[PDB]
Amino acid sequence: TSYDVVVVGAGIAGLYAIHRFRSQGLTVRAFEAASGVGGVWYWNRYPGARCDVESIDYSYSFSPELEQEWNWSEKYATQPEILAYLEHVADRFDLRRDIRFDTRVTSAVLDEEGLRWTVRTDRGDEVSARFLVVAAGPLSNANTPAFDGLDRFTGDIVHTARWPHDGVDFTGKRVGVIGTGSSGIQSIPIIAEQAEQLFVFQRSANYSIPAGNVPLDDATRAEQKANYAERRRLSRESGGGSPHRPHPKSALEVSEEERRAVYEERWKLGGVLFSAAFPDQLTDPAANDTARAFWEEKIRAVVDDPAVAELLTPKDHAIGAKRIVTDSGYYETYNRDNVELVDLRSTPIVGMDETGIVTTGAHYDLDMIVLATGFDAMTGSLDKLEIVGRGGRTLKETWAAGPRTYLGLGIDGFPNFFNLTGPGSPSVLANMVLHSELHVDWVADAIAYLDARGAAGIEGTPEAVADWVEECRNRAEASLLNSANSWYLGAVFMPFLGGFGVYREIITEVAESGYKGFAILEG
Ligand SMILES: Cc1cc2nc3c(=O)[nH]c(=O)nc-3n(C[C@H](O)[C@H](O)[C@H](O)COP(=O)(O)OP(=O)(O)OC[C@H]3O[C@@H](n4cnc5c(N)ncnc54)[C@H](O)[C@@H]3O)c2cc1C
Ligand SMILES: NC(=O)c1ccc[n+]([C@@H]2O[C@H](COP(=O)([O-])OP(=O)(O)OC[C@H]3O[C@@H](n4cnc5c(N)ncnc54)[C@H](OP(=O)(O)O)[C@@H]3O)[C@@H](O)[C@H]2O)c1
Repeated sequence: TSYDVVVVGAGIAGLYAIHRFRSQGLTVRAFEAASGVGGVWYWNRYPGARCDVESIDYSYSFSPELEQEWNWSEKYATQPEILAYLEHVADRFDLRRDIRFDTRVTSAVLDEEGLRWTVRTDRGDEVSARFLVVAAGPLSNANTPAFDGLDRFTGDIVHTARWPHDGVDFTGKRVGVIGTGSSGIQSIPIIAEQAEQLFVFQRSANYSIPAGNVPLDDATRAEQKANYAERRRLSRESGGGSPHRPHPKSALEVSEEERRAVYEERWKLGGVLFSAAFPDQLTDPAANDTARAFWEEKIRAVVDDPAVAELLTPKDHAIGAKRIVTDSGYYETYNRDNVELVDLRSTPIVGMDETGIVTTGAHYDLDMIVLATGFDAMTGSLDKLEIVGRGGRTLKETWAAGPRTYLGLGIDGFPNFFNLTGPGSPSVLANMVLHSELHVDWVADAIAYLDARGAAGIEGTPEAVADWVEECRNRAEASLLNSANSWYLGAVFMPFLGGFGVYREIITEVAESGYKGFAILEG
């Protein structure tokens, strides 16, 4: 019942943690609430679900063989593919033996005299760890919205967060979709291809970009695999964790012609990268207007009915303020005779009856309702953990006025505690396989450092967190990601906004310097 590291979660981050700590000779025990490895990719399995970073980038670089040996089937892999891949990773590196599945971590309590963490689960486990590494991910489910009389609907209610493992037939059914986030936009066209009729109930609209999904050319598949090393070097030094430089010059500084060209070129790349076409695109609100504009045009081009195309246009929001969804023929979907878009602003949902949905305006006879839900606060997962630091102070208490960290990897009161890709670090703002690799590596080096010098622990200092808090406030003030209605907010912008490569530089030079900002503890 005692281990060197206790890891929470078995997705991209957790699985790499197990591998990395073990190679260094640490003993690991990992807990996963799910039944299998894969994290978001295991549980989030609705039709059409895929990543929005190129799969060649969005994958592990730690194992040169895996890199060579694994063939991605398309540009943006779907969840069953990414799932197969991670299960392959777990296969290859014998990871499962140190995971306990179906087990939810409930509390973690610091012993201050010993600098150990007693960790407890909902399955009755009680284990002692030198280091607690939480790798619980940035995305947890948003709540299921209370709909009056949902309990009376006689047909089928399918949740995108809990999709049936053996599929759902929409053939011949009248289907209603509530929600138009990634879950919605990704599944809608698939539902639409086989449903009898599809009604899409829209509260607000969000920006999505055509995936432009091509399967990779054989002759390029080996040519990329030869240039992997140089592709990884670029992404690590980059800003988003991908091998992509933004435009040299500013948005408005370059001619109207030369802007429509770059905007078009980045439109091919898709979604995430499109918000990073011009340097000031997520800084200068006039420059962002030019993007909104380029986007609006493309949508009126593809949607037949202006009334509908107007409804599909996100109204009075900044583009890239919330991450752009990547889709496969989503807007096209609305040109079909069997799909209708319903304006929830015009006629809100007042509840459900036996036969379907009730808006103020009409009733909808439906056989099936798909709740296409969204995602809770960046912290999210961690809120459901009970983490008791020094003084018997709780992490929730400590973060009462917003998250406070040093580099994201330090919090005073919480020695030997490491939260993986969350507040204080680039987080969801960079490729997260690479971000997970960076953080695990950093923790691993820190443990090694301690182990060398004969020291008991590492702990963020009061002084260091406040500076980092200040710093995170300052990188953010400029950004159009710093809206009032932005997901990135606590109570406080949560991610570090300065760029991945820069962030990597910082935490690296911190290690090299003997962990300045942290206290080293003897215990
Ligand atoms: C549709 C979609 C597309 C995406 N595309 C991209 C992309 O292209 N690029 C990118 O960088 N990111 C993308 N993301 C973000 C994605 O959330 C992360 O890339 C990925 O989830 C990070 O892996 P992780 O291990 O850090 O966290 P997760 O995959 O979320 O895994 C965390 C695991 O920890 C477990 N856990 C949490 N709390 C507990 C507890 N108390 N006890 C036990 N287990 C627990 C959870 O069960 C989960 O299995 C996408 C997300 C979605 C939903
Ligand atoms: N690669 C990545 O790292 C990645 C990928 C995707 C997303 N993200 C991040 O995660 C966040 C969430 O993503 P998401 O778009 O899936 O979630 P979301 O924005 O909550 O999308 C869910 C949709 O359901 C709707 N909805 C919610 N409650 C409703 C109700 N009662 N009735 C009708 N409709 C309702 C929402 O509109 P209303 O809110 O107007 O009701 C929204 O259109 C984003 O902010 C983004 O920053 C990151």
